[PDB]
Amino acid sequence: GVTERIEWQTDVMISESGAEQRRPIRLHPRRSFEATFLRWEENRTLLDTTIAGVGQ
Amino acid sequence: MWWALAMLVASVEVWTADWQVLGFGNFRTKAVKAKQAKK
Amino acid sequence: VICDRRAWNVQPGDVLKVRDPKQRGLTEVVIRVGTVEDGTLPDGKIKVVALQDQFAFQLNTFNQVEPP
Amino acid sequence: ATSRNDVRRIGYIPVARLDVDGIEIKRLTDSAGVSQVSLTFKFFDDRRIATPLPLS
Repeated sequence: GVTERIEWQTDVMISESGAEQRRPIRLHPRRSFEATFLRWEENRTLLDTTIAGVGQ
Repeated sequence: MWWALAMLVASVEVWTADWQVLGFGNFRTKAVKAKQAKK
Repeated sequence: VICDRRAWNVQPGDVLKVRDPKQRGLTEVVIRVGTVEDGTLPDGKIKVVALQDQFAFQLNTFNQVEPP
Repeated sequence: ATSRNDVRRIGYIPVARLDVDGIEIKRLTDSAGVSQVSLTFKFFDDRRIATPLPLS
């Protein structure tokens, strides 16, 4: 399975009596992706070298 | 009364202190503030 | 007072009326606005330090010593 | 006008608001297929009445 998350930021202020306030903080949500990588036999080496080079 | 608003941080007004010199010591009457030198 | 974006224009020294009749039982009092802590783009709310009504000058006593 | 035996359910539709900020979508395959999600809805009543502060 492949996991993807679409993240907004939306602060909500709720009073003592439950009265609520609304504020979207991100105009366009920031996007993140995830996947499980299983590689070997010169594909593991490719992934390792590329990821070590990129880093951040 | 801006002192009263300044003490808005209090935990609730008696005081006991000496003064940091101000423009009181008199040698020239001033019916209006013309400021003054300092020597 | 913890406030949402309902008093963003309110500035220290302003005046407003607060009412909590069904929990604290205070009867619609008018208050003077003091220190205000405007919020960031997150967290929304503004903290308003407020003080009971102040007053102007007026005449009560007749203290004119009128030296001789 | 309908008979009593003319309905599926009378399910409630209260005022709802999505709970979590970031949505986790599990893409078991490409967009062509399985993309299930686990939304959470917070049902309440919106109470604040906006009489905008005058003389801004």
